[PDB]
Amino acid sequence: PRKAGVFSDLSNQELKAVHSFLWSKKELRLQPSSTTTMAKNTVFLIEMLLPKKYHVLRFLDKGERHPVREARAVIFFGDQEHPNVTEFAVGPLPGPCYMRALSPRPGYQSSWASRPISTAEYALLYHTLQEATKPLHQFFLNTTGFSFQDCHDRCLAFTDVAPRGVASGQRRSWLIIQRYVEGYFLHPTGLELLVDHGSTDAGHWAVEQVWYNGKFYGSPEELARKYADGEVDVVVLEEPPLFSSHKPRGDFPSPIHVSGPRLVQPHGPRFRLEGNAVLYGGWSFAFRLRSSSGLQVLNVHFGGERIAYEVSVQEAVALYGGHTPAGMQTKYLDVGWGLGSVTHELAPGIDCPETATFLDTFHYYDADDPVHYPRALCLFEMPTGVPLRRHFNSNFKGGFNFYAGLKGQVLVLRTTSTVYNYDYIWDFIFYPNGVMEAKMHATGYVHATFYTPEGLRHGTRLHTHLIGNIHTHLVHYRVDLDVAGTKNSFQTLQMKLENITNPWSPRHRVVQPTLEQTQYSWERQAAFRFKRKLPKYLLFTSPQENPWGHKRSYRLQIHSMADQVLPPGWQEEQAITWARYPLAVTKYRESELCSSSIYHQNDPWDPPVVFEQFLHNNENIENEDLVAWVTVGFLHIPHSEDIPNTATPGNSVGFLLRPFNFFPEDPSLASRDTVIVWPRDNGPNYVQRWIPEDRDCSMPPPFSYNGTYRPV
Amino acid sequence: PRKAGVFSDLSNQELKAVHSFLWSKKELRLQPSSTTTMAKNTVFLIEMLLPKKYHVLRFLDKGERHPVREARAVIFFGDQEHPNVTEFAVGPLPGPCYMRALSPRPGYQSSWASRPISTAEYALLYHTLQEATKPLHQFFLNTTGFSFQDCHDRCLAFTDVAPRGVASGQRRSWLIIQRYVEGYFLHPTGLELLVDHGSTDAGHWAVEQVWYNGKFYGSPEELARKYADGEVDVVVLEEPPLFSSHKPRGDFPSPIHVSGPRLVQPHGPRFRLEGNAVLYGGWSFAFRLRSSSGLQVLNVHFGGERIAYEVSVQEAVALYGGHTPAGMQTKYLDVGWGLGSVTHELAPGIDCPETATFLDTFHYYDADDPVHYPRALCLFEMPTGVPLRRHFNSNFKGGFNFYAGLKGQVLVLRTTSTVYNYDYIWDFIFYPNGVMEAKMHATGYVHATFYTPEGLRHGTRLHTHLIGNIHTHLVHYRVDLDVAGTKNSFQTLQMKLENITNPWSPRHRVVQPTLEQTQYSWERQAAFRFKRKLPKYLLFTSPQENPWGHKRSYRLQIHSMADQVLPPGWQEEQAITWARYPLAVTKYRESELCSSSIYHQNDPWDPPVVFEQFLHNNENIENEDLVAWVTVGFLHIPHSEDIPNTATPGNSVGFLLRPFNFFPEDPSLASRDTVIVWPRDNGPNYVQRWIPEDRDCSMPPPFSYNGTYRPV
Ligand SMILES: *[C@@H]1O[C@H](CO)[C@@H](O[C@@H]2O[C@H](CO)[C@@H](O)[C@H](O)[C@H]2NC(C)=O)[C@H](O)[C@H]1NC(C)=O
Ligand SMILES: *[C@@H]1O[C@H](CO)[C@@H](O[C@@H]2O[C@H](CO)[C@@H](O)[C@H](O)[C@H]2NC(C)=O)[C@H](O)[C@H]1NC(C)=O
Ligand SMILES: *[C@@H]1O[C@H](CO)[C@@H](O[C@@H]2O[C@H](CO)[C@@H](O)[C@H](O)[C@H]2NC(C)=O)[C@H](O)[C@H]1NC(C)=O
Ligand SMILES: *[C@@H]1O[C@H](CO)[C@@H](O[C@@H]2O[C@H](CO)[C@@H](O)[C@H](O)[C@H]2NC(C)=O)[C@H](O)[C@H]1NC(C)=O
Ligand SMILES: *[C@@H]1O[C@H](CO)[C@@H](O)[C@H](O)[C@H]1NC(C)=O
Ligand SMILES: *[C@@H]1O[C@H](CO)[C@@H](O)[C@H](O)[C@H]1NC(C)=O
Ligand SMILES: [Ca+2]
Ligand SMILES: [Ca+2]
Ligand SMILES: [Ca+2]
Ligand SMILES: [Ca+2]
Ligand SMILES: [Cu+2]
Ligand SMILES: [Cu+2]
Repeated sequence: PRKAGVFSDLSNQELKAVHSFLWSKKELRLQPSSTTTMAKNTVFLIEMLLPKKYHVLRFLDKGERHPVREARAVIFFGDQEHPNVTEFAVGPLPGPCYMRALSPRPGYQSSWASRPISTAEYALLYHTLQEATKPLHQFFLNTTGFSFQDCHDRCLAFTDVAPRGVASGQRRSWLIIQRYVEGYFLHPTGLELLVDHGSTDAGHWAVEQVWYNGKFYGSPEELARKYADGEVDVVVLEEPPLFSSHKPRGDFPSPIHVSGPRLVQPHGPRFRLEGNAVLYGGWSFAFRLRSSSGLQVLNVHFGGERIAYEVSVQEAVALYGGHTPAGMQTKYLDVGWGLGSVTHELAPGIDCPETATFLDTFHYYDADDPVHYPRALCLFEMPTGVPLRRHFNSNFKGGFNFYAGLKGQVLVLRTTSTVYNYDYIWDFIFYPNGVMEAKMHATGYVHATFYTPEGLRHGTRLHTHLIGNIHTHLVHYRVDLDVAGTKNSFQTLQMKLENITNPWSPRHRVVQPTLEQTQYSWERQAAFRFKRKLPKYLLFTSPQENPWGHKRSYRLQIHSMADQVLPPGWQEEQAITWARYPLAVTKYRESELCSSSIYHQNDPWDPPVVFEQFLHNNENIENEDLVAWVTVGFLHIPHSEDIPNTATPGNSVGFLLRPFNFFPEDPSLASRDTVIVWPRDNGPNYVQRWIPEDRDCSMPPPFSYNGTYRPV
Repeated sequence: PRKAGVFSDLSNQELKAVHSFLWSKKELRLQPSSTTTMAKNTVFLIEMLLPKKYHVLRFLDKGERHPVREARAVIFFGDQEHPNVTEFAVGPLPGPCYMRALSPRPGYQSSWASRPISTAEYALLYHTLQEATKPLHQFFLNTTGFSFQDCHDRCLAFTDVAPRGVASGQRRSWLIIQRYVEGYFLHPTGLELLVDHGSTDAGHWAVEQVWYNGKFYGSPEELARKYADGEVDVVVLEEPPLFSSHKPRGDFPSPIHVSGPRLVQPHGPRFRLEGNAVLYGGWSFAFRLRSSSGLQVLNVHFGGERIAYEVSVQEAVALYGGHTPAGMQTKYLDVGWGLGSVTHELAPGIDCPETATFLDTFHYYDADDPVHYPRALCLFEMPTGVPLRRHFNSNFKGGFNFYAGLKGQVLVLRTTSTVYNYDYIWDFIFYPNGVMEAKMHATGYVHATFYTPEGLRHGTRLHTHLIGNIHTHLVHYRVDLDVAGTKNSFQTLQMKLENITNPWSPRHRVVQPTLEQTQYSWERQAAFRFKRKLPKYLLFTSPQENPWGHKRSYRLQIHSMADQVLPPGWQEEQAITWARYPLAVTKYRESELCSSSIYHQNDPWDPPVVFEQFLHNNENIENEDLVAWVTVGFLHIPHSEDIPNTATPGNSVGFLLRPFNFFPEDPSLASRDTVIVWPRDNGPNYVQRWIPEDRDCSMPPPFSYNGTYRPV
């Protein structure tokens, strides 16, 4: 509440303040993001710029002054001879006085082409594509029944892929032309266009290449002449619902006419929410939605003792192959698209339980004013349907000495990212026994292309005209564990057999397990590449010992199917060198807070952060502020079941943090939810309890869904 | 209901019938299992002996005669010159006429020593240990305050480990001496005794070796003389609750005085249960608790079409190291202990939801009569707290074209096994979109030994006098997939990069994913050892194609941390050669229905099934009845949090079966649970539905727990 305020995202008022401040500086010549020109200076992003960890810890632990509060302000400088992007620490909040230019990068010339694509830019792009396809109007109507001009009922739409070209400083986008219908992602026409939209005058932008149904055509006029002259082999496209729709069809042979079970919370939340500060049994932690990178949890304690200064989403990637130029061009990095800013409204009873506590926020990303995002996050406790622990202590003669068990519950902090086609559900999950989990579930629409037969060596035919392209999902977390404090060491444990004389039968031998430990002293020792077999136990230790002599530690357990995807060193792989390492441990530093950025998507050849560089000074990691970095992911080969959407079952990855000799015993023993039943020969067994059995009823508030996200 | 009866376990009546039948054969000279002698012929196990798959399929698919119903009857022949164990197909049911001797094994002499340990045998063992420790009475009272004689308030108890000796035909058990208190598993005295209980006359059994607090003593009298003469360095042992108890202690700094959310099912079960036959949306399947091996599902269909003839638990293993003779002796294989027969009563609201449908059964395992097991299984639908699918189709200008989502639900078929210290929760889980999952969660008490400092190279100090021994949990499943029918092939898919000229920029290159496939023609090709990297996509295919040209298939996705544990070929590893293979594919055969047995625990050197042998004829697996075999597991290094119990969070393994081009589109589209919200400028959005929004209340039946398991 009062403490966690340091970790809190910017209020509507705070965002408006920083905006007025920057607008008051007339020399910036700022214009709203909506202006219909690239030739413009604009404030593209504003978010809370976290203070130094040193000062934050002195405020939290040493009772010191509250650290100064600061905005990050990403300004696009389109309106000048040499356009660029610059970032700025605007502070203090409240009462802004300065804007301090952030992280200079000498040598680099391509900041302008590395920019994310804005709303305005898309608008202008829609203008280009309308002009340049003028010659193909007839072609469109004959092949698709749709068009870019007038169009009314049947409009052709497009999906830009990224990155945009073949080298740094390029902004040449492959656009996949589709029919704008329900779930338009699944309706490619077969046309693809390369548009150079590099210039700040949209008048110089041009369609530099055409691809149709397996063939390149140079220009639209050329495809038009060649079609008109019978030289283009074309494909003419087509109650019941669209295959691309979520509307039901088919019948289960055992049909279902009622709602399934739901959660009731008659006694209210058992966690205490206050601002961005949560308490839940042993747990205490803060959170934030960083507009740029996504969801975080900060200052995580269990039982008064710190475990993690920060756990946060760093980058989310989708790397594709293809038969078509667009399909082979696609390496999507979502932080270039505002992964934290596409946190669209959760639907009660669907996305989160009806009983969940829904939380709003504001994002200033490619916006004229701060934008209200309703139910951007939810927080809720749910039954797991599996008991946290249980034991049937039998007496092996017909009866029992006792049954004990603690019904399973968990607190879930959830948000989403829906950039375009895909919907990622982000989870941070807190068990009563000190285990924390991180999960990502993928759902929504797959990224897909027009079917030709050559495209089956890069994916799967999902429908008559639809190829689901092969791709890898990879996600990077930053896991700043501060186990029982700032200073830690990292160690790993393996089982190693020993071959020894049988001590009670000297003729024979005993080959058996033995607990082997490995210390790690330098960063590079703890950079585990995908070929390097990952040790079964990954422990981040405190020097303090538990009551039984063992180092107090937290274990990191990764759930993933990731492998190496791009060849190390090759081109666009420079943007995702974190993807070489399922685990990497660095020594903490203010210069290495993020493994990605908003610029990586459009200049992955020469990005402003290469995670590999973090390891270059190969620093000593004995008793230092350590940071774990985790890559989780999976190879997604589309299948017919992904139509209309990828389903979440089994489509999740993440990791667990588990206490390991951190607590003297099971820290969930504090829970009064436990139930022990004791045997009696005569009458009812003694159902021993510490909370009364409850069977109360309550009723959730009625369903509602706004679906809009505007300023306030 | 009428069909699934072929897969159904034996009724109380059926078990009684087979028993009377075998009792009527006077030449067997049978005695009840309770008789206080090993020198006895007894019926140790009776269970339903599944008919041949050929006949079962002709009954299910070809509309043929119902296959004859048969009991398996494991008889111990203790009362003869050469004791042995023999098994028998007793049938037909109803109206038994014969008992046909099962699976002869020429050459083998050690069937008697391979027997599971019975109640009676434990009784006799308690007699031996009381006699033989007579000299140590004083020692016990001085060190432990407890004893084996009179004892009343303070009785010493024991925990036998397995296997029992150093070669086949031995029955020499290391016993860990403990104080019989609440959670006695965690109270080792420091004494260990090797008892040869090989003879059928308990009068010949003898304590052949003693181990105390780091030293072997030959005999009890010798430890007694040496203690009495000041030569034995000993350790004297010790409101608040026992550390080994489930009773709460400690306080959360944010305390919790109310129950957390619970499931209500006001509209009843949405699945139809009839006998051992279940329907749930697309799903149809049967089940059984095989007393010997555990839970199975049989005849699994989705949408009328078969996917799996059988999915079943085959074996569950716990392989330990130790400082002490017992700790280094312990390789527990639970099927030797009646893994399916220790299915003790589920506690409503704890083990399964209050809203679950609880099912009883009967087991005849080491019993004088069939024994009623209340709530041995449960079946229930629960919300996952994650939507099966969802999408926010934005219009990227402040609003939305629609939100769609299907709230997440799942059907869980659950049982447990609690052999002794450990409690395994077995799950079979059915999602509405055709995904099925198999899960095992471990909880209950760890297997532990007396603390000496040498024991820290085989585990962890959990308490003053308690070492939690290092071990590996490994589980074997039999996964008889019959994907769209009996005949299948197995293939795997990988991503393989290609390096090609950039087709739209010939100066540059494109290094990108490409979908590679691998066919498998022989068994040995599909035996993946732990060093052999497992392909990301493991597909069992039908020849039939979907509407888009792709082979209809089900994908197997393993969730595990298993590695090779014992060296292939070395001794007791002969019992667990399935543990070499995270996946193995065999061609179906009536001689290879199980990868383990009830004999493996006590003769793992020369067991009656070696899974490796299944692969020896290396048969062709192109379009044949294939059987998948899966090993899942994890290295368990005990930690202080495992006290008093191992907690289930993150302590689970298993696998998913997912449709892969099996269905023309998402098979969950049949579900009327889906909700689509449509945008409107004026008033409320159109919340489009196919089941009415529901907010009904109901109340679960009040908590109860019997805790006994007797005949009826
Ligand atoms: C990025 O563009 C900004 C805006 O023009 C440049 O910053 C200005 O630089 C000139 C010096 O040539 C100063 O007179 C202004 O005071 C600066 N203003 C601000 C707000 O920064 C900046 O130099 C450009 N970056 C690069 C690398 O050239
Ligand atoms: C464990 O160690 C022993 C001793 O090195 C090995 O036993 C020897 O094995 C060879 C055959 O490989 C025999 O010729 C020797 O006679 C054996 N000696 C003894 C004393 O047993 C054994 O192979 C090793 N086992 C493992 C799994 O490493
Ligand atoms: C296991 O013990 C059984 C019981 O004695 C043996 O089965 C009997 O064998 C004799 C032949 O020596 C027959 O006369 C009996 O009719 C058999 N009875 C039954 C019920 O099987 C069996 O031979 C023993 N197994 C082995 C391998 O020796
Ligand atoms: C992809 O293939 C090309 C051609 O084999 C490789 O490019 C050559 O790389 C070497 C250096 O390793 C240069 O000397 C040649 O001039 C390059 N030729 C061309 C046409 O580019 C490239 O290294 C390969 N990349 C990968 C990741 O395998
Ligand atoms: C959504 O919220 C906006 C902003 O408060 C409000 O004006 C509008 O009426 C709401 N729309 C719906 C459909 O509830
Ligand atoms: C448990 O069930 C048995 C068998 O029906 C019954 O006799 C007994 O009264 C029940 N015990 C309890 C405590 O409910
Ligand atoms: Ca740290
Ligand atoms: Ca470094
Ligand atoms: Ca099969
Ligand atoms: Ca074979
Ligand atoms: Cu995907
Ligand atoms: Cu374990």
